[PDB]
Amino acid sequence: WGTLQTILGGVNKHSTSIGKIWLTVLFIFRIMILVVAAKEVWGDEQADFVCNTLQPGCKNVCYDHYFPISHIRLWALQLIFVSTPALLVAMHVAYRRGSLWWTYTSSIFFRVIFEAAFMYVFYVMYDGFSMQRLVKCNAWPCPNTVDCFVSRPTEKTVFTVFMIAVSGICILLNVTELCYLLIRYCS
Amino acid sequence: WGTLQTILGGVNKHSTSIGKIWLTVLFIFRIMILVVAAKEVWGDEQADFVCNTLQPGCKNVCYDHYFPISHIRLWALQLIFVSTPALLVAMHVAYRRHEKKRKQEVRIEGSLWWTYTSSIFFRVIFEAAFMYVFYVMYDGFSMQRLVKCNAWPCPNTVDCFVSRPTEKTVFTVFMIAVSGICILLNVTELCYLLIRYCS
Repeated sequence: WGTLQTILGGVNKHSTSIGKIWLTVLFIFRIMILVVAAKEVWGDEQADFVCNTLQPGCKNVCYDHYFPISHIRLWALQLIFVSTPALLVAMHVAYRRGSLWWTYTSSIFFRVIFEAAFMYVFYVMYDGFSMQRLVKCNAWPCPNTVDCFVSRPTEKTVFTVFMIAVSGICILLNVTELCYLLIRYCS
Repeated sequence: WGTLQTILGGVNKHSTSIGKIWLTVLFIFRIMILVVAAKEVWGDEQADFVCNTLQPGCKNVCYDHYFPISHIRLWALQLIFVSTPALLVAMHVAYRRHEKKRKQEVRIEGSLWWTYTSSIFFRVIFEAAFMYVFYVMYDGFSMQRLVKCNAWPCPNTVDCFVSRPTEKTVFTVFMIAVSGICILLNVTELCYLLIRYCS
């Protein structure tokens, strides 16, 4: 998109001190990582999924059972969910240019909730942050238990720790922006 | 076997008028057909059993379901079963003849009645039992080109194709027809004896 400078710049103008630091983390360390490096790592997620079996359809059900949602698809959804509250406030500030307190605090509160929900979903669904080389599968029509092997498990572990750590930082930065605002009014 | 002439000749001597006809039909038109022709018709029965499927093990269980006992193996068992009552009596005839000489048309006089009559009666029952098994197990005497199979692990119903069904049908009809002829010949020998003693 050739208008990225305009929309990012528009958010940049209508932002506080920390809010400008938060924007550089979301765009440079999260959007670019998901676009230039991570999206190609997951290219052959199912094509290079190898199962030690002769059963037709066993590979399809086993990959589906262990990867109900791809990692890169989860991060694409999370990025969009933590992007609407910031832009909606930014558009409202532009329209205003009082009531801004109840929107700016709400957007920060919503972003923290969204970021913690996705991180929780990542942990519970994928039983940790480490991808295993071998998955044992016993769903129909696979006979007994079938051994299957994941494509690039180590590459995916490095990029998932990187994304989780950055999201953890975004939680901390949004907490301080609440602490800065909380002491102004109710303290 | 090199002693076939010996045993066939020995059985031939110790037999009645009709019983010698029964020997030719048994050996020429049942044993020779089974050995010379029939056995190699069934040689590739499972090798070219073809099933339209990708499921491992489906071919194994579908062939087993539809051919629990092979036709030629069924005929081999039947031939052995209907040969012993004839050979045992023929051996007993030699012993009876041995006793008289130690003191060539076979005639039944004394205890030979209850052995010969039983041997004829057993061979009729053995042949009918095998003919009944052939009909019941294979739902008739015609092999089908296509069999539909749904035993585990085959998914839903699988189409499978038999090797040389027409040639197998031709030899099945031939073996059953000859077996029925042997039954008719055996019943006549019962009729010949049944009017001598009890009539």
